[PDB]
Amino acid sequence: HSKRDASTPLRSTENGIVDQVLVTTNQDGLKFVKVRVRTTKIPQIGDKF
Amino acid sequence: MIVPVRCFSCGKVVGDKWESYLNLLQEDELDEGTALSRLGLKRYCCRRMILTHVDLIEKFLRYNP
Amino acid sequence: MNAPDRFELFLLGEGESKLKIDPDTKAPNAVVITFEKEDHTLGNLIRAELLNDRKVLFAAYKVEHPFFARFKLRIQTTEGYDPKDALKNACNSIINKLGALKTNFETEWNLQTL
Amino acid sequence: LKYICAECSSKLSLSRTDAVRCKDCGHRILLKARTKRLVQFEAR
Amino acid sequence: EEGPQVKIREASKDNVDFILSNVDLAMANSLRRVMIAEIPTLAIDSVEVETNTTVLADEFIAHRLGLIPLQSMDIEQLEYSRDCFCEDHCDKCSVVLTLQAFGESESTTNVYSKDLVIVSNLMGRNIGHPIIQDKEGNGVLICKLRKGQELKLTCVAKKGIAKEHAKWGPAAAIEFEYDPWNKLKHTDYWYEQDSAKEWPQSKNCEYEDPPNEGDPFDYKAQADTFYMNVESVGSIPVDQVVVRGIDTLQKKVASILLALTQMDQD
Ligand SMILES: [Zn+2]
Ligand SMILES: [Zn+2]
Ligand SMILES: [Zn+2]
Repeated sequence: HSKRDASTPLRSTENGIVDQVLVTTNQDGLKFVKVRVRTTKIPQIGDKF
Repeated sequence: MIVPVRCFSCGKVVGDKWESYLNLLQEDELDEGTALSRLGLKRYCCRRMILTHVDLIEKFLRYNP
Repeated sequence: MNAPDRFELFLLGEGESKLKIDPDTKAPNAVVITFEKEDHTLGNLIRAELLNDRKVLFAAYKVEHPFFARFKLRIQTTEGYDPKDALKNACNSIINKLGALKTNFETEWNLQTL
Repeated sequence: LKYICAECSSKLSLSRTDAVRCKDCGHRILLKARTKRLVQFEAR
Repeated sequence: EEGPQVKIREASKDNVDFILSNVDLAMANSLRRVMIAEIPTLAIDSVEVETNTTVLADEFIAHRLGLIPLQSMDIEQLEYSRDCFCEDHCDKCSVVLTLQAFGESESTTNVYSKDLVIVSNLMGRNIGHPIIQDKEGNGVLICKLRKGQELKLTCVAKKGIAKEHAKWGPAAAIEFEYDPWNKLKHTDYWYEQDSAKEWPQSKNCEYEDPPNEGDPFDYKAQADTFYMNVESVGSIPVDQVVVRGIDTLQKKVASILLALTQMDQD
């Protein structure tokens, strides 16, 4: 066990489909990632209008 | 986005009438009322469905990705 | 999220029977029948057809909650007249009327153009 | 695995220990390619 | 015949304007309800997307495909996937049709419903074919591709009821009106001055006799004459819409009758 976990979990209450994944270095030369997840929401009982 | 396939209220197909509608506005030079009337959209819910719609996909296609 | 399946409106669940006939304790010679996976479409018609039977004292349907596709139908007939027979007569009458209506529409349709 | 650049129609296959940038471009904005395992959609 | 009567005032491929005579209100209403929802129809239920580089989202396009009117003529000799003894789906329950579109010209490449190609074996059944009431013969405008955009997917269409989803709706709007002169007085008209002048007169008024002021209110009269106009979408012809409506109502009544027949078991 030479590694600590630092994984990012999906929102506990939410769900959907991985829309797009972006991998890019930073200004200081740091490999960082932005993952956009898509979820289609349909008007349900209780939705505010 | 793009023209809705069918009317929300009743359920009449309207997606096949979009381009035609546009033609009726630019080719025959008609007003929106007569153009909507000629397409067989008598009920004002479908009439709304086409008249009220904004074709945003034409602006979406402007990007290269 | 917590929304029920759509087919639960017409597909019978596990163990759920179509009709649940129960002896009414209120008035004598009465009955309450639970119709599952059916709505006003059937209830209103059956109830309205039960009122045509002049040997039926009472007939009324109701949907206790719009969430669940089901309705209760209370029937009360005269003595010497089982309510199930009233229901059956009503149903058969409905079927006959619908058959005649279908036939008439079919004959009227063949006489049309465009 | 493989990736695809943002502002050009390329198809990089550079795995780890590579990343940025892009082949014949210059920009560092790299996107990930769509999965091969298909997903079904209940058309409703 | 002997029971209820029909009088087709107008008839077309899309609409049928008729009059129901000698019928109870509940039967007309129930027929309307059945025609609206409870009628079997074929529509896209499953969508498998391979490549989708278009603007529109996956489930967006999928939802658009779900609403596409497909041929449901011989739908009665098709089967529900829930009833078929196969795995997932087969040729006895579902109709599979593919869709392959790609941006070719510099101009916008339109993707219509005509681009859908039937893949599964129809084995002699008139089914699955997307209805095209379009004048140019294109059909429903599904999507729009740019220059290098590609849309590749497959559609598994299954038999379904409009009660489960409105995409399986065989009819659009059903016109319904009884007693145009309010002789039954089921409606207390709202007004500011004159009740008759403010409220527009119905067309169906031309098919009934106006009330006489010298005559009192007819309290023993019910509703016999009903003016209806059924409009189909294309999946099923109008005449067959109302006919299969009647047949469906009758059938689901017969199911209750059968249930009563079965409850006699010890
Ligand atoms: Zn409408
Ligand atoms: Zn590049
Ligand atoms: Zn099958």
